[PDB]
Amino acid sequence: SGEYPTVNEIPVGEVRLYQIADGVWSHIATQSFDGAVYPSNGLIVRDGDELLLIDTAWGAKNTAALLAEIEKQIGLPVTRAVSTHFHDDRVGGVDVLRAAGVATYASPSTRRLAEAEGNEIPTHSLEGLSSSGDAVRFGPVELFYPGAAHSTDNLVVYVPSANVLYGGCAVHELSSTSAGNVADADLAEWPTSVERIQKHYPEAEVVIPGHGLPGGLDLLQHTANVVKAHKN
Ligand SMILES: C[C@H](NC(=O)c1ccc(CN)cc1)c1cccc2c(-c3ccc(CN4CCOCC4)nc3)c(C(=O)O)[nH]c12
Ligand SMILES: [Zn+2]
Ligand SMILES: [Zn+2]
Repeated sequence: SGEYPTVNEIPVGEVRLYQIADGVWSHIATQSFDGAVYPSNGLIVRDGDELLLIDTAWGAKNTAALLAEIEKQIGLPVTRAVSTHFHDDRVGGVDVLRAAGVATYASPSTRRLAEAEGNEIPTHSLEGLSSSGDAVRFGPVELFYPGAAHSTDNLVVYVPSANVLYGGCAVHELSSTSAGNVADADLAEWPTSVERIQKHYPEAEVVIPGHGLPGGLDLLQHTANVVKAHKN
């Protein structure tokens, strides 16, 4: 009923959208992994009379449900998608998207890692993002590679029209107490990567984590803090 939707409020298989700003929504879905249930966020950005999608809804059937929810609530076609790292909460559902006419994109790093892991593989490579601090335009967003954090390939997305920073899994929600799933992470570089984000997007008004509740710029410092303390 208007609050940001949380894990116990979304059955697995259903997707909710949340209006962030004019022409910007998050998408929220839930999935089982290793016997526990988790929420996950992505982004939708209006691109004229089309939509740009950031990240799948974590699975084939969740992603089909995402497309249906978008048609119900927004009614414009998703034409392109970007996956912000190689994990299943970002690429699982890419095959569904491709079969629905969506052109799927990711960095070459992400594509390699997805292929090696046996995850779904976006079709098109995003060049120009291989060095930390790199940025490229993609429709109504800027894609930014901050350096290794949650994963070596993680990208962040900025919506300049709305000052919305989508951190993906490199950014945690304020209630976080732990670095999350860190098997592919670089705990030593993660604070430095977050500091790059802080420096590059000082006007961000909304910060959206990969999982959990959006907030403001404090999510960035909080993330750095949690990661440093976890490593320690
Ligand atoms: C899809 C993704 N696969 C991986 O990561 C992965 C998988 C395999 C390998 C090595 N082959 C390496 C990495 C993933 C799965 C499950 C939970 C997560 C989480 C996550 C997010 C938040 C929390 C904190 N909650 C815990 C319970 O209650 C309160 C808060 N825990 C885990 C993330 C993420 O941190 O981005 N990704 C996940
Ligand atoms: Zn991940
Ligand atoms: Zn994640």
